[PDB]
Amino acid sequence: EQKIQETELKIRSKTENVRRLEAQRNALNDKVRFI
Amino acid sequence: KTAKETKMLMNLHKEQWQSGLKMYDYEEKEESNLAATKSMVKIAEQYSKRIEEEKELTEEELKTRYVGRQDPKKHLSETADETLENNIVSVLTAGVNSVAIK
Amino acid sequence: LHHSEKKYAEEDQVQELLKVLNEISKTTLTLDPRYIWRSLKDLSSLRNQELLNAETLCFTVNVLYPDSSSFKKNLLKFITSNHKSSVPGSAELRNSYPASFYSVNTEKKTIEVTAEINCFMHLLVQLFLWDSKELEQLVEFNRKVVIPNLLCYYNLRSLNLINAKLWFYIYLSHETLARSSEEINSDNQNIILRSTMMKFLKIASLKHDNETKAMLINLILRDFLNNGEVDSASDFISKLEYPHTDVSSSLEARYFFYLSKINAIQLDYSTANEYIIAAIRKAPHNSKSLGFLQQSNKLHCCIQLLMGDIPELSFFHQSNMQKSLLPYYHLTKAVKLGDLKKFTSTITKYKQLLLKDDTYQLCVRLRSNVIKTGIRIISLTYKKISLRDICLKLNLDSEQTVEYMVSRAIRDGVIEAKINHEDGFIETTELLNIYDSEDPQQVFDERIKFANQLHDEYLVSMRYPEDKKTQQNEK
Amino acid sequence: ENWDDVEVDDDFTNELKAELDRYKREN
Amino acid sequence: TTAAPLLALLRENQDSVKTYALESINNVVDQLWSEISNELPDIEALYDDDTFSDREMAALIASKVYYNLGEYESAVKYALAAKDRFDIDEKSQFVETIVSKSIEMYVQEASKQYTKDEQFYTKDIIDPKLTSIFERMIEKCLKASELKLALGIALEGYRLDIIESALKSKLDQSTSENVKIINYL
Amino acid sequence: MPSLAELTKSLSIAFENGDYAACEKLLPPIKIELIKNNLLIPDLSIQNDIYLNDLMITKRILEVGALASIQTFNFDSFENYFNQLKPYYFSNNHKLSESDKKSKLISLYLLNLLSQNNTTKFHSELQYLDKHIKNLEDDSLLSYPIKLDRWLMEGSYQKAWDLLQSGSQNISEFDSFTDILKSAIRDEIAKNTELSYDFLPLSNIKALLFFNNEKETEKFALERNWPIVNSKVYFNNQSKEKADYEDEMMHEEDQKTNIIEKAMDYAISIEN
Repeated sequence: EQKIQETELKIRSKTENVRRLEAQRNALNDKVRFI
Repeated sequence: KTAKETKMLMNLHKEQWQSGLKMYDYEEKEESNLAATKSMVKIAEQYSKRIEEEKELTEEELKTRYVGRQDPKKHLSETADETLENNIVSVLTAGVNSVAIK
Repeated sequence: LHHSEKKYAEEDQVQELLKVLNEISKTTLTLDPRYIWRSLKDLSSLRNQELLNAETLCFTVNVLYPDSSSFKKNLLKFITSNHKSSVPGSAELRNSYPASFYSVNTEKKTIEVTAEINCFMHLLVQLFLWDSKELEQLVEFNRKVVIPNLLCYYNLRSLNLINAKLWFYIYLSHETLARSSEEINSDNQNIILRSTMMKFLKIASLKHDNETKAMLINLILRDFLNNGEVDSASDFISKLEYPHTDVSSSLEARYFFYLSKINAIQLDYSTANEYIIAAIRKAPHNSKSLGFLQQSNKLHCCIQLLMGDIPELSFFHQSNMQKSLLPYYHLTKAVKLGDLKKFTSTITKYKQLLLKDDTYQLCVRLRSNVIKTGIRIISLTYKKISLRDICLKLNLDSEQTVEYMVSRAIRDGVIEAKINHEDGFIETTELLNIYDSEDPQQVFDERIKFANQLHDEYLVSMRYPEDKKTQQNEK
Repeated sequence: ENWDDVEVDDDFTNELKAELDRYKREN
Repeated sequence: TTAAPLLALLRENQDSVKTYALESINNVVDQLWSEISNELPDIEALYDDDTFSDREMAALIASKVYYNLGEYESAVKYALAAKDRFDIDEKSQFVETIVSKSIEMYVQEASKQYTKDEQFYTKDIIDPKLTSIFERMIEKCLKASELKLALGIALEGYRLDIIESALKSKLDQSTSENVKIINYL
Repeated sequence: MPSLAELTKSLSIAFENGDYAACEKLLPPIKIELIKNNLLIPDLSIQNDIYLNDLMITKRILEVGALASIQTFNFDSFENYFNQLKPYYFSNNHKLSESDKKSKLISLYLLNLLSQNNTTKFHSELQYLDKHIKNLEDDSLLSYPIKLDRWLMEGSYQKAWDLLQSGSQNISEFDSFTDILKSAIRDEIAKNTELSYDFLPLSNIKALLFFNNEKETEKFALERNWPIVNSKVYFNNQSKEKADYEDEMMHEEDQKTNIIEKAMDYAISIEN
């Protein structure tokens, strides 16, 4: 069952990259409300 | 709009019209125009310092004293293109292709 | 008297146990108990002295003991046990509660509570051993237990952080036994110790635990330096399995300290000079890190002298540790002036002090750099100097001898000069004026990536803690 | 901070400095 | 016992001594893999030799070296070269990773070889090195009474023989076991 | 060359009588009985065998076997002895019978490390005996590799290089690596005038490298592959070429422009 658990590591690894998306989204919403 | 109307307007008016020479667009403007643009680049680098000195020298406390907030980001985006344009012409400098080799 | 002393410490032990018990049950909170376990080591050490040793006796009676009944009696056997209400079953705090490990469902074996209880039991045992300094039979007896138990259990994300601190006690208690007394049983015991580290390191490779792999590598690299095997240390560091993300700064500084000693014997001092600097920046400045700062600062001076560069004298002056840095100060002056008899008498008196940290064996290589530095001093002051003028300064043997010391110099591009035999003088080949060349531009391009290296480790780390703000309710 | 404080020189004190006065008349 | 000098002496005579030399290597395969790394080409070169009969014990040596070096692909080939010493029933992290690595490479070639033939799982079209562990792992899961890893991997490996053959032996017709087993399919 | 019925006794008898080529033919049958009883390496458990049986003799068996292989220049066999001698002088605590016994054995492995001009594995290998300054520098026995290190205490390398001529230990056993060190040292001495210094003299090189005859200067240039002209020696090899293929390394031509373009594009991709 370690093969499936190793695939789960990608979810927690890419989760940190998803948090970078939340940085540009709030900066984008400030530009939408500005225009 | 039709297919002919779509490609014609993009080649005439979109943002600013540089067309009519496609290879000479950034080749003539970023190289042969240095006399009217980047001439005396040593002084041009001093202009990038005066913009940073206008901001960084004011508020170093990250609060309201001299009445500034985004001062570190004011010269950040303005001098980012200056370094970018200097990096573009740097690639186009070797892109002249003087045919040297040996 | 003694009854109120046992129940007071056990209540605080369960109070700290229930905090990490509920966090591992729901989803994965495992990042949170890691912070609590940092203070658990300090709070338990101070608590072990007060209320005597009886806090660990009633804790085993409270929960279920898979292996732990005979281990407490064996631990209490060496100390000449004093029996007060020592019959098992004297203290019962369970009283049939869900958070108290309800007894009826536990004794009927319909549920398994042993996973978190047994792994936590071995942690408190190793803490009292290092506090009481118990050695000999108690060291080997516990090694035969924990290791087979970890292979039988399947460690989850939170379970791998339990034994991660237990491997440090296995290697620490084994080295203190060998230094106290040398015996044939200690050498054979170290053979099993080396084969055991590599078996569990493969297990942590699939789990990708940051703290576990950080603790193992630091213990494995130290074992290579004691035996002095180059092939084992070079092949181990080529895999680069050490995560740099969530590991503590104390575990990082220990990692860069090993790379300085490994690359020191490889005759490449360019990379080893950076590893000793990074080990100081990552290591805290507090008093508990002074033991690491004392040894790391002594290695920095040995790396510089082997490069031909002379370290600053303010390092031996403005610091507060210069009392132990006195042997290295006389080595600094001897290399500069290039005196032949000064270095010999310097390493003779301090030969005993420098033997403890094994930095005296590197002083043999420092003798070669004594003249090599003196050659650089006289070469920069005199562009064109006669061959006989150098022997009159350093009081060398003969002009035939000094000619071949400059030979070893410019092979690697140190002095960068030439020897004209027909003209009869050595001329410096450096004309400076290197600002117009492309050689400075090579280093200039590296500084752009150095400033850009601080981006991906920073901008991504902003929202990282921020996920708890939007999920939790605010006023 | 390098080759500065404690090492000093241990020359250029008196004998070497006082000799240079006699060289002026010897020329 | 050290594998580095013993593999360098393979160019001498008296091959009977080489048999006892390879026996002492099996103890150090899990200890020092660094010194044997340079002598690795001597093991693979003798595998194709028809006069070299030690390939059974030689396959066990190279199986635990390349794996510890960080290469999971070679761990499958050198382990099943002998088709004898490999033990799937032993509980270790060495075999379980090779099993997961062999299945990972087996599911890739399963869909690629489907175009040429649909019988590839009953035939030799696939290199038997990838079908040896895949067949023995399912049979091991059947003896352990676990249908989660048996049916899940079978659907990924594109093999119909597992669903048809294993279902007959797992029959439980309390009348409520055969309903659920097919539901997961 | 077999002598008596015992295989272990025939190895020691044929060792002192010469014929080291045929003496190595009895090595395979000796290792058959030693591997079966695991007498070449101490076992992990306690077999109640330390100085008894042949386990003590195994130190003597591998000693005369390594001394025979060092004269025949066998790197593969000599490596097998040292790996088997690795647990020896380590286990059985600090004392067996004579302790280090003869000094003519261990000094051969450390002498071969200096023949390749490798200081990395030289000092680092003694951590098993864990004395650099005592079991080596302070040791009077097997001082041939020691004295070269002993001259480094006062910092005089010239006598250490001249030791090979004036040494008394280079006659018989150490003569194998004596001419190797003498050639390796004299090469590094003349490599300063190779890649940098241009035109070498003729009669002066005789006095620099300590030549008794003028013809020895030209004989040294033949092995070094140097051009010879009248009263001068030039160097035409300053420009290195060929050496298989090299791409994007050490000042290329067409790929050098790409390296500059790649370095400028890294800052653009990070900014974007």
